[PDB]
Amino acid sequence: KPVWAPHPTDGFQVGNIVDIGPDSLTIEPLNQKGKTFLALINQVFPAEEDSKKDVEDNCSLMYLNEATLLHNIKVRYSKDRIYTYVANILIAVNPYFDIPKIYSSETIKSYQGKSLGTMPPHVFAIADKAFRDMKVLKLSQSIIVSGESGAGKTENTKFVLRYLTESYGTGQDIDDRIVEANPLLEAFGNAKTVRNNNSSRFGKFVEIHFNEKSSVVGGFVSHYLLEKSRICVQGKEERNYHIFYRLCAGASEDIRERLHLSSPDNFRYLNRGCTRYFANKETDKQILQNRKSPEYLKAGSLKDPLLDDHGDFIRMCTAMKKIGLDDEEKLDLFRVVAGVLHLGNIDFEEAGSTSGGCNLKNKSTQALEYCAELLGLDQDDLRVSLTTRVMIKVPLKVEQANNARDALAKTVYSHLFDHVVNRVNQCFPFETSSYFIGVLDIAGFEYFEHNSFEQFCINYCNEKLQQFFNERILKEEQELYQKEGLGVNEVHYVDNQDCIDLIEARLVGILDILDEENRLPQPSDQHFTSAVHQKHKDHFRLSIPRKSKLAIHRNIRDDEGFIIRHFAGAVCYETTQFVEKNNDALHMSLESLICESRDKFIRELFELSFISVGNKFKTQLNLLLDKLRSTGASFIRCIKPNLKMTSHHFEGAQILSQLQCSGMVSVLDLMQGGFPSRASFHELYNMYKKYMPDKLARLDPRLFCKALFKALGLNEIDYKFGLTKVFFRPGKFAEFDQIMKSDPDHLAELVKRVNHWL
Ligand SMILES: Nc1ncnc2c1ncn2[C@@H]1O[C@H](COP(=O)(O)OP(=O)(O)O)[C@@H](O)[C@H]1O
Ligand SMILES: [Mg+2]
Repeated sequence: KPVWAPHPTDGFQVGNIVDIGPDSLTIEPLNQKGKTFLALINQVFPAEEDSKKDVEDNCSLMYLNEATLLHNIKVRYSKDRIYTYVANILIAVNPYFDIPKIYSSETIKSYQGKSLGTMPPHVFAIADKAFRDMKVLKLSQSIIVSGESGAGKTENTKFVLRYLTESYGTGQDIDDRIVEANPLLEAFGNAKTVRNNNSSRFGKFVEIHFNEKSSVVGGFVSHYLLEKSRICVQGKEERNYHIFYRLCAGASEDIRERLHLSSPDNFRYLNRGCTRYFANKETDKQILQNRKSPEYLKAGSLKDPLLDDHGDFIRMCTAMKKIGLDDEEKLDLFRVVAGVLHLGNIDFEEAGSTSGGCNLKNKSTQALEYCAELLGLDQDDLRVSLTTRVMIKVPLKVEQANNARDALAKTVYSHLFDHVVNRVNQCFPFETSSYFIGVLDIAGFEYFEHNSFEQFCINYCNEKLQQFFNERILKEEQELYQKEGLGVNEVHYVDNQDCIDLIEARLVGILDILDEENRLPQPSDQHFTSAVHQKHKDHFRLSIPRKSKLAIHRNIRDDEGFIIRHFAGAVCYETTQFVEKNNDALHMSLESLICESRDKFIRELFELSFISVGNKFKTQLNLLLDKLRSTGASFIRCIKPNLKMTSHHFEGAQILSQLQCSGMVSVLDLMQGGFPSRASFHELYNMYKKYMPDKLARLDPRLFCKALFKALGLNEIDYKFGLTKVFFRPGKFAEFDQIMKSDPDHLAELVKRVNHWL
């Protein structure tokens, strides 16, 4: 018989055991005879007999192991079937292309009210089960989309939101408003990175709120830590926020004239990264030459199946129009973006023998004049504010004034993003709700050749939502089966709590130590990294940069960084700028300048000075987890198929790692013997009690239940009685749902089914 043995690029490979050794097992690869390779007994797994067949729920496999899970997903993906279940947990593999019809209004309809497994695996099925559960259990529900940057969490978040609003959303205006919020938030909070062209530089929790009649009454979006660094500088293969690029590419000649824009290369805050636009043959025609940078003219447009800076400019303006933003609201946003750009251009030169600190360069006068009109400020008030920091006024050197000009741009932009999120929430408000369905789209786990505070926070976040997973799915589920007395085989796992204890320990964790450094008279990123390593050498999720597998990082000094061996893989961090990046506060000179601005819109944005970024984020996430622990949790596991952003290119070994890190290999072991559907046999009996005859009344609840299942052709293997509740095996969700249907015409109809059974 043929088995699954390891392969370096495919993850696994087919062949049969030809010989047994003390340490290992000699395997001969299938297709070609004679040639052999050796693999360990533990590294060898049984395969399915039918290699061509695919299953919708991995729990239906003959052999439930990491090699059979990978193969099922692989086959499904080749046939363009990106969704697969592991009981009620959905695995989504990024197609990197538009699969026709699978997100159509026809498909949306086909999924409505259908039980899990009575339709193919789909995000819609996860969204509908979460709606059924809300309506039935009278308990608010949470949808958690996980995966690394490029996995497909943002697209899947959007798919679910489109399903819910189209399905259970009135038919009125509010329904589409929740949908048109994402392209607006993506304009300001999404940017081209190397892992993803449409990367989410912020985390979000979108709640769809319902009344007791289970009809949408509005929504609420929560946002988490928009990347401030990206506003000023980027790397040649990455860009600033999409808004800058859509505006430069698609603005009417009047807007270009009014905002004083030109090709991205003229702007400091853009020209360090990519100055190329997302376009095709058609759209590249629609962008005027006075917007095209030399890089664009020499190398061409950036290619993307979904992104298009021109087509997305009109599409965002149309989203603003559909959510109630008038032409004034629109321009005010544009003036701030433009103001931020011109602000960036402002350059300084050493004064020495005049003021002491520095002045503004002679060719920075245009930038200053333009920046002032857009931000409703006096040019000199601005000129003073950037060159002299009062602390009794004090002058600033060239480097210090550069830091000042960037700090103000960052705050101004962030405040515009907080305004957009707010204005978005204002387009779908409500006085009160009963239950909600919230979708969690964090910023996915990322790492590059150079990793600072940004990555440390994004990954600390990814750590937290993975801790919620271990809790809900493995710790609590096994605890239930145990408390009820089912004797399901215990599954031990690689817990990610130690990593979190390392970061957020009150007074002695990385975050509270970093805070202490900011609070010192002369802070240091070197002194910071020292105290981190000195408290107290030992910890499994921490190592000095020279201990990295990648050559690149082995040149980093002990005090210059640290590696964090995360759940999703190890990431070496360069601790430079950590202290600075941990200060959310803005000097009061710049704070007062922008607050006392002759422009209402700018004033309205703004409603030792130190504010911890890290601990503000700890607080933010801890509120979210409380919100999350109160709801019923549903999980979507997005998988990135390759690192080349291509379709029909399944990297086996790469996906296998993702299946292992997400703990889906662990879940698969527990679902092999777990019962995902369950109900109290007394509450179930009491629900039917009003319509059952004396004969059925005299019987103990367990016996009526046993008879009702034995009427709906269930099997002794399918269900199992606990101490208080009845439990149901995977692939029996359809059955479980009808058994649980609280509708009196169904309940009484089922008593008749039972009566004839005897
Ligand atoms: N289900 C999908 N269907 C089509 N394209 C997808 C899908 N999921 C992801 N993509 C592609 O991958 C890109 C990035 O996916 P995204 O949703 O932004 O992932 P994440 O937020 O997890 O990094 C999208 O712009 C799109 O081109
Ligand atoms: Mg995203």
